[PDB]
Amino acid sequence: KYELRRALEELEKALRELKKSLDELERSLEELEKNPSEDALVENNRLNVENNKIIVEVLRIIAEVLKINAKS
Amino acid sequence: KYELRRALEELEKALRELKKSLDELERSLEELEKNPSEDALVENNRLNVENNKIIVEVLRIIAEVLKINAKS
Amino acid sequence: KYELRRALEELEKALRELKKSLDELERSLEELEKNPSEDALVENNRLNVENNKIIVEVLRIIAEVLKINAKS
Repeated sequence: KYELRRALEELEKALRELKKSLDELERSLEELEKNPSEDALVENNRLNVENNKIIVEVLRIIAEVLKINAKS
Repeated sequence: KYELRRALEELEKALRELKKSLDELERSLEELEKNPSEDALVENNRLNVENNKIIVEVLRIIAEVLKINAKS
Repeated sequence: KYELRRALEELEKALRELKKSLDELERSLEELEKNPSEDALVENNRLNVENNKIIVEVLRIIAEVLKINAKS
């Protein structure tokens, strides 16, 4: 079952990165609301796109797990 | 199988919240495009971050379901 | 097992759309950082919301797969 175990471990790793990304995104939003500006908006958008990027990777891993389970 | 049932029910609940969040996000975007401004942009970013926040929660639940299925 | 196969095929299709959306989102971000403005920010937000929209659809499909596996 190592194929599945490895996939779930990679999922765990990606979710940890996703959480860190989300934390930074939320911090940026709080600062943006306090002191808004074009620069702060661009910064926040950057971090939002980065969060979406990791979400896409997490979804890829989940799809892989589902395919492993299906051939099983 | 209650562990799995409960997880899938929680998934359903989170997805409903996610849909409401997305609806509000889309409404905000439409208003932003009609009448853009720094304030409207900050508001839209707020709702986008909130949507990402719920997505992360949904992904957590999915990971839990996959772990339940794996020990099964 | 066609129910599951069809769901996984639909998942694959949605993930391909998600990747294209993400690529366009990243391109927009790069241009935004190079030449920022209110218009560019609105454009980037539009593409970010669109990416979230597809993510929600992908999560729906994943939930369906998990429900198929559960009744199985």
